Amino acid sequence: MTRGERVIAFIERFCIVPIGQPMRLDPFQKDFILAVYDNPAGTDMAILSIARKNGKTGLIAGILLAHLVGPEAVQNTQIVSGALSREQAAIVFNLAVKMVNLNPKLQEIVHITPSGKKLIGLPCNVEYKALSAEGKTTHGLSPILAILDETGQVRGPQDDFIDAITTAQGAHENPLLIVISTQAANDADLLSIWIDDAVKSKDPHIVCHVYEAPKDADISKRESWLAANPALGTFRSEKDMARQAEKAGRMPSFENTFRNLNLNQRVSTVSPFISRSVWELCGEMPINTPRKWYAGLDLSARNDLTALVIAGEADDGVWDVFPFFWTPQKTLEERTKTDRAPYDVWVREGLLRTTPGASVDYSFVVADIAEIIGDFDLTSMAFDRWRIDQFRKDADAIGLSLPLVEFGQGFKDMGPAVDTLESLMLNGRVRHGMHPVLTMCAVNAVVVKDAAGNRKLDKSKATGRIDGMVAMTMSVGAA
Ligand SMILES: [Br-]
Ligand SMILES: [Br-]
Ligand SMILES: [Br-]
Ligand SMILES: [Br-]
Ligand SMILES: [Br-]
Ligand SMILES: [Br-]
Ligand SMILES: [Br-]
Ligand SMILES: [Br-]
Ligand SMILES: [Br-]
Ligand SMILES: [Br-]
Ligand SMILES: [Br-]
Ligand SMILES: [Br-]
Ligand SMILES: [Br-]
Ligand SMILES: [Br-]
Ligand SMILES: [Br-]
Ligand SMILES: [Br-]
Ligand SMILES: [Br-]
Repeated sequence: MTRGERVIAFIERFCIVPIGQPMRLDPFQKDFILAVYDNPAGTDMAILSIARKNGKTGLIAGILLAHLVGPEAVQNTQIVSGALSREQAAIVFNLAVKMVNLNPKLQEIVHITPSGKKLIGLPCNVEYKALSAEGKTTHGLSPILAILDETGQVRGPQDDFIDAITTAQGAHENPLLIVISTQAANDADLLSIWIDDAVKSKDPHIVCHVYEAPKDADISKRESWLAANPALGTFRSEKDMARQAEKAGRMPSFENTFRNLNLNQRVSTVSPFISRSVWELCGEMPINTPRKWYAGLDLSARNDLTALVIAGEADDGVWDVFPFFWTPQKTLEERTKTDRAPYDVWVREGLLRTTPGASVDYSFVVADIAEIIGDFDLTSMAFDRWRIDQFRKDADAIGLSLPLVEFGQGFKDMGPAVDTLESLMLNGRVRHGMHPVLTMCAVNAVVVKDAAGNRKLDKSKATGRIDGMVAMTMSVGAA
């Protein structure tokens, strides 16, 4: 009998639905459990993505209890569930408590703490805590198992709460992270990045079962509903799906909610930024003649590739673009191989610049910029709105005054700048001199478009670096 088959057996033997009947897992739930636990390579992370109301809470509770007192229970450990809100943490906790108190065989080996959200599986001394990003940071945190609940609600590419849990698991040799969530609405959101990385890499240590209706599928058809709702008829009401599908049809402002929540689709779109052929048509060398010069600086990727772009409109219609790049010296040989880009050759050829260490040293970047801006009277320099004072202080510290203007890295501020840049490329109004590094960034660039029509470049969607294009977008955007 397999490890996964034991979890299933445990859930179906000891877990009772709250009403009355013993829990019977659907094939999609079983197949997910089998894939996680009977992975011969070992599973580090497991993602199951399904539409709303397909039995998430029950499955989370079942798996927790298998680890609390069932066949996965191991001595003196902690297990956690993590959600964004108190409410969500209570829902999972309350369902687990009800399961514990509906079966005397579970009831008789679990102690519940009279404050907080904490269960102890007594036989193996397993502590279970229900956590949320809302409310107090708990002191003792070191989970061998963490189930993240509805992580698709995270809007950034990062979240402090998720990272705290992730970091805490790092104390153990081979911990398990399980994510059960409806997809994020946007391709740039944390869960979308996790799913995409798993799907593109086919990493043997990652399981990723995603149930979604295809993009072009008819929202009123049952086969579209089944594709996103694998529990259609058992846990998920088909009557309710039919009502929500009709509402989506009659209310266009509800369609995106229906698509995300009930068809498990992302509502954003993704495409390449530019073809090499179109890019190459703007590759005549740039000139430096007096004008309003605008700068865009992207230092964000401190371990990979930093970029400054100075650009400005000539007396003809055309924009001349001068890019400068910084990269860490220690990790140059490693990254050349990792990224499959000739960074070594470019540094040697004076087209890429280094900073000592594994990180990009701000001190060395501002020193070069001072030499660079000797040839440019800048009107503005666009920079991350959240890190502008820290860079302004470090620039001022070396005697270098820069006309810094705040520039958002999200969809609202990038949207118009991407549209402007695209429009200039399309009518041949750029001279970039086929700079190899910028060209690499252009060709790697992917653009995510949100539901409101705002476009931005995505470093996670792209294979290889794109940081020159972010700086070029900001540079254009600053006018
Ligand atoms: Br089975
Ligand atoms: Br819902
Ligand atoms: Br749900
Ligand atoms: Br066992
Ligand atoms: Br355990
Ligand atoms: Br509840
Ligand atoms: Br909580
Ligand atoms: Br916490
Ligand atoms: Br939820
Ligand atoms: Br990959
Ligand atoms: Br339902
Ligand atoms: Br798409
Ligand atoms: Br200046
Ligand atoms: Br200045
Ligand atoms: Br923004
Ligand atoms: Br334009
Ligand atoms: Br969106």
